[PDB]
Amino acid sequence: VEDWDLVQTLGGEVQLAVNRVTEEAVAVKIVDENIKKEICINKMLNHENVVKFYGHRREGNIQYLFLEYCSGGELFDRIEPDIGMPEPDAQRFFHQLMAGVVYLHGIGITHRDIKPENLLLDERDNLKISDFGLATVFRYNNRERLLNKMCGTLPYVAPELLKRREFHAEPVDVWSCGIVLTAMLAGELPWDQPSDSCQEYSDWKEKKTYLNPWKKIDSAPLALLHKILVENPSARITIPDIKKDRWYNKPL
Ligand SMILES: c1ccc2c(-c3cnc4cnc(-c5cn[nH]c5)cn34)c[nH]c2c1
Repeated sequence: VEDWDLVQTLGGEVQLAVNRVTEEAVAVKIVDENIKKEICINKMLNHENVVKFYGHRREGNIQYLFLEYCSGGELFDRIEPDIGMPEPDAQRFFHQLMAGVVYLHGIGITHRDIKPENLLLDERDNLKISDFGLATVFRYNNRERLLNKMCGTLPYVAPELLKRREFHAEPVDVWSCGIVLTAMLAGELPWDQPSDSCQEYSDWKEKKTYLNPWKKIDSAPLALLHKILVENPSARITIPDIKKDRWYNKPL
């Protein structure tokens, strides 16, 4: 209830804010129904690996979202093109990515748009999941509801979403996570989209892993990926299973 400076715009606009009395820094979203849902979902969320939502003020027609500030920037910038990043660094971001994702699912919320751009790093380099503008509720009162709407980024998106009227929410999220894993370890994205028309996707389906980006990826990491980027969302590895994966538990 005290003045905030509005020092700079981080990323509708997002501008970093610092308190005059305390000097605490906050990320404030400036928005000039989707907004209402975003706030509604944020109220729900409390986790170390999910961005913290402080509050909202309705001013004029402008909506204010008070969110945790990540000095780290986005994970997107920690990947060198065509190289990615050290395997130890990737595993840790992935462990954190899984933690944030697991929490949302128990909570019954799916992000629906997981990408490096949406994964933020704090001062300690800890991963945070950012932006619930596309997020939705997939479990209420212990009953699941199938999703039929299409949203996300095409490279990150699951194959089922493209070819099916209705799909499970959780499996779509795991696929996006796997793709993020691929980028961290390869520095490049496998296909423009997960389609038979796309040549790169077909090769992966054919198992031609002697080609980029698979060639860059180590065999242990790759084995996990084979399990994650499985076209049948029903046969796709689950998060509990990811934890049991050998690479996932490999000391690096
Ligand atoms: C450098 C440093 C911080 C950020 C951010 C940033 C830092 N903290 C937040 C919090 N929320 C957002 C955000 C929320 N919705 N859309 C973006 C972006 N942040 C985005 N891009 C950056 C580049």
